[PDB]
Amino acid sequence: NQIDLNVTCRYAGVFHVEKNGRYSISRTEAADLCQAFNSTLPTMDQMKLALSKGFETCRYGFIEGNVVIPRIHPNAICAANHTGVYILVTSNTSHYDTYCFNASAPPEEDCTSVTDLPNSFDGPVTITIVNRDGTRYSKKGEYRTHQEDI
Ligand SMILES: Cc1cccc(N)c1N
Repeated sequence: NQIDLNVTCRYAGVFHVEKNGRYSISRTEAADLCQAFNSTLPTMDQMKLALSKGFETCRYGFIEGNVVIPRIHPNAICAANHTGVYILVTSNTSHYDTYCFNASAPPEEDCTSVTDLPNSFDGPVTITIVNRDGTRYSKKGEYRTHQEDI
């Protein structure tokens, strides 16, 4: 009973989380996941400031109200070569990654490891935070509050 959470550097507090390295987070699970990181889903204004500080990914993820990919460099296989905060308009499907915003993060780029899920609650799941440099932090707990997500 295990969940891996792949996390990025923070840029102005905003980071990206992938569950088990595949698109697999529902909108409800996204909110619970950010809450476990003592974070919230970013607003579009928070995401645009993060973008300005160097944040980009090649993955769709929830923010408050939309699913987006932040892009700095045009790449043909990421967001159809767009730059800026690219907003997903048309999809059949409901599961993506998530973005999260932690107000206590440094103001610009923070590429130190993420070390904890401070607001996870008691539970049976081994949850592992996986940083891009491979550093891992694990704890037993739970973060999902909706049955439909378990
Ligand atoms: C694939 C992957 C593994 C660990 C951390 C991150 N950010 C990513 N994208």
